Amino acid sequence: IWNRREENLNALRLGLGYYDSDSEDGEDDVANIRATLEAALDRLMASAEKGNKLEKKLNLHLGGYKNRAEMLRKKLGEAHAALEKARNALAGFQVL
Amino acid sequence: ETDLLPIKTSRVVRPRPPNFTSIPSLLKAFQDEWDALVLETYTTREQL
Amino acid sequence: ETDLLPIKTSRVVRPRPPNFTSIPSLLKAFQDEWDALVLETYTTREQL
Amino acid sequence: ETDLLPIKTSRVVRPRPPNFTSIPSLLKAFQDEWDALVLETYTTREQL
Amino acid sequence: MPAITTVHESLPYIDPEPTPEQRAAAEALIAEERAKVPDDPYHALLPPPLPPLNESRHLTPILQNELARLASSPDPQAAKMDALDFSRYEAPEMPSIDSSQSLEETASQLWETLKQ
Repeated sequence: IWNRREENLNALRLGLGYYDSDSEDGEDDVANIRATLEAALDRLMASAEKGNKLEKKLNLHLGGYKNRAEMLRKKLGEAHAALEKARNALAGFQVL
Repeated sequence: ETDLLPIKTSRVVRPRPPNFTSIPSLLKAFQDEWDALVLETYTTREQL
Repeated sequence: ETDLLPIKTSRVVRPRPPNFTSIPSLLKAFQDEWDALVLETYTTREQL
Repeated sequence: ETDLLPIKTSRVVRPRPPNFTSIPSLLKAFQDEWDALVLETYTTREQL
Repeated sequence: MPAITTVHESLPYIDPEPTPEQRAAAEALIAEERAKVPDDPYHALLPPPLPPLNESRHLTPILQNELARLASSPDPQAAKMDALDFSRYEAPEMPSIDSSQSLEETASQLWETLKQ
């Protein structure tokens, strides 16, 4: 019965609590969908503002750690390149 | 360790579609699948 | 009668066909592509 | 099967960046990493 | 590893360093020798050639297509792949439903906006 309800009615329509079985009018369903969309937009805006504030705080906390990690990675890459060059030079020096 | 037993069988070959022969098309397909899964999870939460 | 155990099926989730659009299949394909690219890059690096 | 010894130790956990905390950001980072890997492979082949 | 077995009578820690004029004369002599003796592409000192995209077993067809696309770009270092749909993750604005719009079309647009 639940599968038939979710197949006949849409999954998004069944998720919305304003989609009643006796509400066959498109205008009432459109108004309910518009109200739900406005509420979802307000909730998403509030969540986006909170996430932006949290991300700004986290970036201000961890920017130094990120910069230190980037500098260490660059130094490690330069050291690996120098190690490869030194290994080649050592092999050539042994042959010579 | 005891009640769960593995099954030793041949691997089922998934037919790769011809659209999934490039990095951008496969990335778009994966993004669409992830968006569909996220929408399905949100709809399941709202329905619950 | 004793060593053979039957397999039961649960219909809690919808039946997903084993296509190329599955999230786990896409992850496995991406991992295989990364492994092949890594092997090619390792061979090229050894030659270089 | 015989000469390969697995290593039993803990798993290294990468530090999650504050910017890499969203699915679209993760997808963009994955696309950038794949493009960088392809460019590195092409440059390695040309250098070889 | 090196494979050169040629022996040259040089002791640079004991012998004097060649002059820039002497180095130029030696370079001219080597150039004259290379002009006299043509280069051999099938020399044993040269390494084996790199296999092509089709010859490589590790190179996938998707990888070959991506490599061809990168090579076709005039700046392969600056070549970038196409970005995903970032507008789908953007903030969904309120849809403007006109009075001439159908009820079913407006309902479908509202449902799509609600899903986004």
